Amino acid sequence: DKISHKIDIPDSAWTIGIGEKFKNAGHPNVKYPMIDDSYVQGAPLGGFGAGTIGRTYNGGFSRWHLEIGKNKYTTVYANQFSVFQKVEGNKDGVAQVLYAGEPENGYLSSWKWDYPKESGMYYALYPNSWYTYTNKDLPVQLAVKQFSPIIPYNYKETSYPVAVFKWTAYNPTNKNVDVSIMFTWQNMIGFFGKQVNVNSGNFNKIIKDKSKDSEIVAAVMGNISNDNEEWNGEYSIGVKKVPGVDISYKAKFVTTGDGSDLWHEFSKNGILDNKDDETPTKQDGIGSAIAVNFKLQPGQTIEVPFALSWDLPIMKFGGGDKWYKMYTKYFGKNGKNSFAILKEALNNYQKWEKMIDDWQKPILSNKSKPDWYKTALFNELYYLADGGTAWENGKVGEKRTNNMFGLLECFDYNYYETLDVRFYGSFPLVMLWPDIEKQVMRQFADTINVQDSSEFKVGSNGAMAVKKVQGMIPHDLGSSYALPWIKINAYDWQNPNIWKDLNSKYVLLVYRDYVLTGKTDKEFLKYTWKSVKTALDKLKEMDKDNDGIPDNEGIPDQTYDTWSMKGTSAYCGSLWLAALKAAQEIGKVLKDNEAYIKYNEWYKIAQQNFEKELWNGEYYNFDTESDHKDSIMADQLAGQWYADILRLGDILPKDHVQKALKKIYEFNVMKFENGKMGAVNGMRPDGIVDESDIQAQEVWTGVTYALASFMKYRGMTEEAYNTAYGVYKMTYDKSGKGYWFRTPEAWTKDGNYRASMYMRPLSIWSMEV
Ligand SMILES: OC[C@H]1O[C@@H](O)[C@H](O)[C@@H](O)[C@@H]1O
Ligand SMILES: [Ca+2]
Repeated sequence: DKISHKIDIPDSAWTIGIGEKFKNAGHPNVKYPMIDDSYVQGAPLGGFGAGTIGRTYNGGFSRWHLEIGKNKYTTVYANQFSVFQKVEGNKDGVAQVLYAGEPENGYLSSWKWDYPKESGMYYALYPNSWYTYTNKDLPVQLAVKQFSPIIPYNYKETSYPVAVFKWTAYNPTNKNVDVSIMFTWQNMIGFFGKQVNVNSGNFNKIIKDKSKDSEIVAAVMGNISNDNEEWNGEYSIGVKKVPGVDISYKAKFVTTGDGSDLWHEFSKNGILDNKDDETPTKQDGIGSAIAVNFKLQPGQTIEVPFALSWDLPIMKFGGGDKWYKMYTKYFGKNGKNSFAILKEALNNYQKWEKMIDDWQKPILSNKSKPDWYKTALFNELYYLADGGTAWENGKVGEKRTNNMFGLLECFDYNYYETLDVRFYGSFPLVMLWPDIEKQVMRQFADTINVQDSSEFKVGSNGAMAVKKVQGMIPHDLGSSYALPWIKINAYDWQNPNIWKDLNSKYVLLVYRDYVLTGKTDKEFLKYTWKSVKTALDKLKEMDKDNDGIPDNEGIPDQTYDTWSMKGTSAYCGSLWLAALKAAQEIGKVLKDNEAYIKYNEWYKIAQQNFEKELWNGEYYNFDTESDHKDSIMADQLAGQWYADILRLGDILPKDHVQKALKKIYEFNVMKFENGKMGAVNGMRPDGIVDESDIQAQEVWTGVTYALASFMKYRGMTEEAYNTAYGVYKMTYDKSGKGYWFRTPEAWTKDGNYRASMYMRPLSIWSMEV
């Protein structure tokens, strides 16, 4: 490996061998079907609301999130980088697809597949990833840095459906070597969203943009139809000329054929035919190829940028609504703009790299933090782009100031912005894209007094319930299978209108969003104040025994949606205390004296009773009425965790909080698989895991990172990092279960998982407050 020295990969990048097999991988531990796309994954490409494309560590473009809200894992074999090298003095050169695998059928059989093992590495530190190619039959060493411009406090480039591939080539040998790098791409119009004739009308064109000191050559892969539909638009690939390289291209090769129409050209001398051909296809799949060729002398380095864009302007949801994606604000809505996007990237990528470096640098340069923590912190952010992210710039056919936003909880439970989960998972948005965060919270504010009297069947017990109750915060803002933003509470396993955490979490999120953006946004507190008051007032009505605290009803009426709570619970009870304290403070800020006084009164009574009912000398009991009410819950003081973040002070005595956290570390962490797998949710005082429900026996990744953040603010530095390290290890390490770029909600002691690609572990960003 002589190429690593010519590029700059941070030491905290996650690493794996190209073609590496992983032997320890986990699988779903539930009885119903659940997504398991394997451990062959990578950092995604694509902006927020753009649709994303997962290119895996083996080099394939395989995890397709271009249909917004859906996860489709299938390698499109035509989409690759390939290399040709010939040493001056040899009769023949060699050509190789940079893909550690081969197609399942006979398409593209002429291409040279099966990039060999032990011949290169993949590295990731989101939004950047890299591949290095160090192969005994390739005298010139190559590396590529690939990324999309995901930039905090930037709502523009961050939305773009674009990726850059910056190649570096170095000749460590003592002979001249001719090198070519080729990007191939299938015209994927019709890959989704087209019910019949899936390739029909697809055609490819070549754009040559020549102006002083710029030449870009690109393929634009579109369809002859000018219809405005979810399925129509354009893909583009292309390259910018640099001194010392020549560009060649092929406009049309057949992807549903043996590939030799292209490969016979490339494998001969690394130079394509430059054949334009706009003839549309009927049944056959088609693709384009863009290549560069250059000669490297001994000791010479060259850098060359390629790019990929996709202009698919319309997203459609299963309930019928069609919306424009956010990037259309910057490039237009007609779906004929892939070249403009590609050009913007090829002309600005150096600036983008520097903007990404500038935001990562404060963390990366802090030598008090271990590298493993940096690996997790940055790579967990993959989910902001990969989570079915929807960001609208108008409804199609619509005759507004704001752009609605939604991140899925996950793909198996296909719900937008699940509030009980975003309480943990939304930290990166508030910290790094706060205008999006405030938009999402205003969306929730607007739902508070919505009433929907239609009924649904509750999944857990079969009872009928009202869809949406006035004054109750919704569980979610809909499903991609239905009508995001329009039809709320798609979730139906339990009835969220009787949950005891949603209304409190809502309030806490509101105050969080004010505090963590500088305590300056009074307008945001003004917009949300009525809903905050309404939310707390409605929750107060659920106090059945006048102790001043809402009663859990002996069923799962909160985020642990199979784990029953009854009476006053540490979890919902502490959230309530904190939410009352937050509402007092908002009342002070907005000079609503009667609100301040009322919530202060409720707080003092509830606080006194919470401590009496639950403090047992060592920790706070799980609740007051359940069969295992004395279980040690990992999340027992969630309200105090948020109070620390919101700077609301002590809601419970410092000494008692410290004792509780120490007990959780001693038990839920250190007595669960020797503290190497996170914090298990429920443990009995005798040190055996609580078996009352599956959720008690799970580690929740986002709960564990949040608990780590809580320990950290409370000075328990070693315990905080040791607690988080188990989640990092399970996710990323060779000794783990292979969950990189698909961090799940939960695992059990055997390492197997529930709900890969989950929002909650974005809570790791709470460790940076
Ligand atoms: O793992 C528990 C989670 O399951 C999901 O199906 C629900 O939508 C969440 O509200 C819940 O917290
Ligand atoms: Ca009560």
